[PDB]
Amino acid sequence: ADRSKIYMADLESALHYILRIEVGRFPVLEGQRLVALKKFVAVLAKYFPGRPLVQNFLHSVNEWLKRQKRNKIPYSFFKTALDDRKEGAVLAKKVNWIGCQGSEPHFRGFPCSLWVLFHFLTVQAARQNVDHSQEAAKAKEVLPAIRGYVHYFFGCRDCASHFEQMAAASMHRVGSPNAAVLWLWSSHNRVNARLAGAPSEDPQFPKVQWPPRELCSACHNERLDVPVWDVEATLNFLKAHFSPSNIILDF
Ligand SMILES: Cc1cc2nc3c(=O)[nH]c(=O)nc-3n(C[C@H](O)[C@H](O)[C@H](O)COP(=O)(O)OP(=O)(O)OC[C@H]3O[C@@H](n4cnc5c(N)ncnc54)[C@H](O)[C@@H]3O)c2cc1C
Repeated sequence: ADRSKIYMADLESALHYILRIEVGRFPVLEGQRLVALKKFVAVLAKYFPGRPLVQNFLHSVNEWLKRQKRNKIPYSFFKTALDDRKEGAVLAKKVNWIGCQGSEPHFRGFPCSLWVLFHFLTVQAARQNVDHSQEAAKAKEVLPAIRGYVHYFFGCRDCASHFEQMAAASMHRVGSPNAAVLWLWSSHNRVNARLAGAPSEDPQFPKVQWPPRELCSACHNERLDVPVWDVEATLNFLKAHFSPSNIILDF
């Protein structure tokens, strides 16, 4: 795969994995886990960079949730809605990792696709006009939606505990779409720092403070008495990297 390229197969297997495996770990979707589910889905429908069918599917599922008056939705009930709207023909029946494929089955995979997805949502919401309060409010729900999803659905708790630590510590300081793009970007790099050279690291895919120079030379400053990262150059790299034009459609 290409490190500068994003594969639609990764983003789609992410949606398929989230809907079938992650939400399905809970027999009854209720309370706050349900609220977070609804918020995240609404974010997907609006910002996921999906093709025609995908976006139609997301909107339909999103409309189904909104209509559910029950304050408790058994997964059984939710599974039907996915089936009725045929998430199968829309996404796929099996996960398909490309840029997120690990040197071994237990490496990378979903977690990798979920970060990519989270970053894309942030960028998408920062690459859409938000000068209108109505949508400037929808853009504001991205990071919290992402926080809610991680807490209530993300598989490895080991993983959710470390994100939430960063979240509680400084997410309350993000005051704009680009600010959110950067927060998620640097929070992921903090995680990269913690996991670097760890025994669980994918040998073939060592952690680095991303993006590396080989990927974006203009992103790093040169002087040592100034920030390590040229935030402006980096932000521009992000919007370009996490954009529809950089997505390699799975034809
Ligand atoms: C919220 C969350 C918390 C996690 N916490 C832990 C944990 O505590 N312990 C543990 O073992 N695992 C944790 N994981 C898993 C871990 O972060 C990796 O996903 C995994 O180890 C696979 O790493 P990877 O090298 O394939 O790339 P990943 O880190 O999964 O990166 C996906 C890809 O996104 C890009 N990328 C890299 N850094 C950035 C960045 N800063 N900003 C934007 N894009 C970037 C690259 O193109 C890269 O190939 C967590 C995942 C999430 C989503």
